[PDB]
Amino acid sequence: SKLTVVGLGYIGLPTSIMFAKHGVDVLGVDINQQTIDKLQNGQISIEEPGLQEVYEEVLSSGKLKVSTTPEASDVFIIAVPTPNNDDQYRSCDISLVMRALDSILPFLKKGNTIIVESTIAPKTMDDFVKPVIENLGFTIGEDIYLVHCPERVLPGKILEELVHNNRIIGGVTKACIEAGKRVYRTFVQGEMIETDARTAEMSKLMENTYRDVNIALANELTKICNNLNINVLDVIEMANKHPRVNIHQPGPGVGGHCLAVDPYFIIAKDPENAKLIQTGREINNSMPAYVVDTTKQIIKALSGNKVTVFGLTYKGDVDDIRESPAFDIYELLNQEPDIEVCAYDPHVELDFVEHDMSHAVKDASLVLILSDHSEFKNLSDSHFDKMKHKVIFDTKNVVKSSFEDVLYYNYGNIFNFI
Amino acid sequence: SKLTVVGLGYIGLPTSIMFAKHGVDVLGVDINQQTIDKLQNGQISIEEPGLQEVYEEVLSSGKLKVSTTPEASDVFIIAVPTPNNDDQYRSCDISLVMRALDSILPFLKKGNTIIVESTIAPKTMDDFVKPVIENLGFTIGEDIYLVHCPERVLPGKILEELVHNNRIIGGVTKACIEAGKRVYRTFVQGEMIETDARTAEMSKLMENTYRDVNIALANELTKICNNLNINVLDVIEMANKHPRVNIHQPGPGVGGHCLAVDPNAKLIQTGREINNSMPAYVVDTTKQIIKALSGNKVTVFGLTYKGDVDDIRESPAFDIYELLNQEPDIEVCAYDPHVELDFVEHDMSHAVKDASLVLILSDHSEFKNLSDSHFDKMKHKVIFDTKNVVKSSFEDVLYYNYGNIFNFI
Ligand SMILES: NC(=O)c1ccc[n+]([C@@H]2O[C@H](COP(=O)([O-])OP(=O)(O)OC[C@H]3O[C@@H](n4cnc5c(N)ncnc54)[C@H](O)[C@@H]3O)[C@@H](O)[C@H]2O)c1
Ligand SMILES: NC(=O)c1ccc[n+]([C@@H]2O[C@H](COP(=O)([O-])OP(=O)(O)OC[C@H]3O[C@@H](n4cnc5c(N)ncnc54)[C@H](O)[C@@H]3O)[C@@H](O)[C@H]2O)c1
Ligand SMILES: O=C(O)c1cccc(C(=O)O)n1
Ligand SMILES: O=C(O)c1cccc(C(=O)O)n1
Ligand SMILES: O=C(O)c1cccc(C(=O)O)n1
Ligand SMILES: O=C(O)c1cccc(C(=O)O)n1
Ligand SMILES: O=C(O)c1cccc(C(=O)O)n1
Ligand SMILES: O=C(O)c1cccc(C(=O)O)n1
Ligand SMILES: [Eu+2]
Ligand SMILES: [Eu+2]
Repeated sequence: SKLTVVGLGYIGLPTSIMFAKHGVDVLGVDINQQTIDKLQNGQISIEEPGLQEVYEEVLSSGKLKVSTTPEASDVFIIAVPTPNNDDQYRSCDISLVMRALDSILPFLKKGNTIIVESTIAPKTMDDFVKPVIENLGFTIGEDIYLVHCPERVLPGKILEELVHNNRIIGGVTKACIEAGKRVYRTFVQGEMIETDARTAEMSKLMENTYRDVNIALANELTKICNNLNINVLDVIEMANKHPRVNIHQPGPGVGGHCLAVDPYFIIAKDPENAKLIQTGREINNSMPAYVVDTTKQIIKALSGNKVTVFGLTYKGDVDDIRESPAFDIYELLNQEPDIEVCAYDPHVELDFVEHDMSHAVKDASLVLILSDHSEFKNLSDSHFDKMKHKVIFDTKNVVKSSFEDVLYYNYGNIFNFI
Repeated sequence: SKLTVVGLGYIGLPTSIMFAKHGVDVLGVDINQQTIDKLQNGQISIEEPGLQEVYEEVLSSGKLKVSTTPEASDVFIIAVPTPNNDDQYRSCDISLVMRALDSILPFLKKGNTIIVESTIAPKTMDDFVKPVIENLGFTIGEDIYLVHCPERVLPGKILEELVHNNRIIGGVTKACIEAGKRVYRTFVQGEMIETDARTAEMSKLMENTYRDVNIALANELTKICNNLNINVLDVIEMANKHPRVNIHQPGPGVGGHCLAVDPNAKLIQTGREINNSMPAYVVDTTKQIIKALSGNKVTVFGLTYKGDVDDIRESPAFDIYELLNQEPDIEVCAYDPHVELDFVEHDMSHAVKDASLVLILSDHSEFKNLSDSHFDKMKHKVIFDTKNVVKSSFEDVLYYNYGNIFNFI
């Protein structure tokens, strides 16, 4: 009957709004007072079209109340962030999840369900959540239910995505699985995949890992192809004609998300068993410097120091500068003497970011494309008129419009310039 | 028209037979006299089902002649081996390809086509083959045509695949591509992908690389999952529900093949190192199963890399068998219906008679539907399936795979 959502960001706030929309009494919990003040003043703390309207209905119905403190509840959902650890492997930091678990503990009653929606390293539910709960007068699958249901939201379609997506319900016990289904049954029309907590954890991280290792492969191949005057993009397209070959696209590096590596067991106790993952991460981490070295060479062959960075985010059409290879390049270029850097991103609202394109491209020798923003797809020679040299090095292969005055380069043909 | 095929193995001999079957005058060239004597006596030097029959027709028609020496021809196809160098990568050795090229050079005439079917590192056609030919006065795309046409056939289906498989025609010039198409149009019904030589070389290296790195990922994940008491197979099936996630299947290793790089490539190297470590990982797991049980006898099921194929070359399954054979305190016995050898035991029942563990290393069709009746002679009815091939559910036999071996310990 009552649900507490701990963490009111991109995951937690729409989720709280969703259960409250279906008649559940929801208490939204966040440690950020600025967030709580915004919410208590009737405004959503996140940027999502149409959500403000839904929030207004739900706030007025008295179904969604907010606080900096948890309170007694039937269901608790942890949707706090899992920052990236300062380590090679890029392990998920479970510290905010454990801090959030400790806020919930004094309010725990028999029959309660704890759902962890945040990204967690494999064996977190079993080896970290379970011992803490069992330390209190509790038995998992009997007194309380422990579910890991990984939450992943599609921006622009968050609420629809929350209803129609297939969902993984990872219970510690078979009883926990049933408790998880009970919770989501409220609005989830999508399929509910039943499994244990460790399988749910491992699976989501394996998705991230397949993607990282494959991007590392593409990036490593780009370096090889550039050395041999081979077009990497044409060869990936060629090789992918094999039904079981799916080579990924290269880029300026990898950001956001964390991998299938627990900080302890497979780093501190058996690291040679995560050798491929480590190598993949090393290759992806080296791409900002590879882009910078390529930039330095373009700027050497041309008159000028001005490089205009286009995009400071990892994903396109997102305002997230957090753990961004595009920002890493900008900062390296800024640090670098003999290079005058100017960032352009329509999605990024920072002070230092140039808001106008024409002003940003003004007297620049090179336009550096580091994000695949929709705006960058349809760019004509008209946009680059103010440049000292009309040259583009696109690390994302986003520009789909052909030019004449402007010299356009990919990872596929950058070797032609040098 | 006349064609010379240099190197008469699994690639060259069927290719020789194929062009001659279509009316081309073919000279098969091989440096091995034993091979030439076998061929000249009327017998194929290679093991492939109905090939002997097609060889007999073609030899009698006078369309396929063999020799240890090349002779003047319109087309030359190099199908010699590219052995593994030593080398931390076990990179492709281009030496036999270059030697084959050197043996053809004195016979070269204006208008000739040189096709390299052998595995070659990117830029071989452009930086190694082209300079040698141009040194003779020949102009590529004008008086000599240079093509890389990587050949890849499935044993048992060799002649069928030569016709029906799609083909990459990698010409040094656009004229070279046209010359390559005229050669293969003789019998190729499959699609002919037109591209330049460097794209054909790189594309072949990228296919094997995507495959190896991904198998390495699956195998590395299996080691991680086993350490955390997580089922790897269930997790791959779970994760692969994502439309852009295609995690491969783990196994006992990969059928060894040279890396077509010129002797950073750090990821590629690591991937091959992980796959090479799988035979020892399987052996270490086997040693632990045999420790917990009474007995020394382990029955290997499958000695081939590919299921339902005579794939014993650089086979990980075969490598495990020999490691188990070498290992004292372990009595190994191999069972494979597809492989005929001096050590391949009496048809199943006698191979299991007092064994404490059945180790499945190949995904043969026969291994899918398997009753308890088959293992009725074993000292301990236990199965460790490194391929996840057994689909027939059974009682009294303890079935283990990569996903649950941590349960036995
Ligand atoms: N956004 C996604 O679709 C996405 C995708 C995959 C995984 N995830 C997982 O979910 C996590 C959170 O995602 P998000 O985008 O909503 O992050 P977010 O930063 O937008 O929101 C997190 C919120 O939780 C609050 N918070 C932090 N610690 C707290 C605590 N101890 N108690 C109560 N509130 C606390 C923060 O103040 C912030 O408002 C991610 O870090 C990841 O683990 C998110
Ligand atoms: N078998 C395949 O489908 C496969 C797959 C991918 C690539 N390849 C490439 O093709 C190569 C050959 O494959 P294979 O399986 O036919 O090898 P193979 O060993 O079966 O046949 C090679 C034959 O060439 C002969 N030979 C060696 N050097 C020669 C020379 N200098 N002049 C004339 N003849 C010579 C050898 O005596 C041998 O008979 C491989 O090493 C690899 O480069 C083969
Ligand atoms: O299935 C996906 O890849 C996915 C799903 C939701 C959000 C995102 C994302 O934000 O990248 N990605
Ligand atoms: O969590 C994700 O969004 C994810 C994981 C692997 C691949 C992809 C993808 O291709 O979008 N996305
Ligand atoms: O459409 C998507 O789901 C998407 C697109 C780009 C990146 C990702 C990702 O990283 O998950 N996901
Ligand atoms: O497309 C493939 O994977 C393939 C094609 C032909 C032969 C072989 C083989 O012999 O392994 N593999
Ligand atoms: O050479 C091959 O047989 C090959 C190369 C890449 C992928 C695959 C495959 O998925 O079978 N096979
Ligand atoms: O049927 C095939 O092509 C096949 C089967 C198993 C392995 C491979 C491979 O490694 O290419 N290819
Ligand atoms: Eu995605
Ligand atoms: Eu294959």
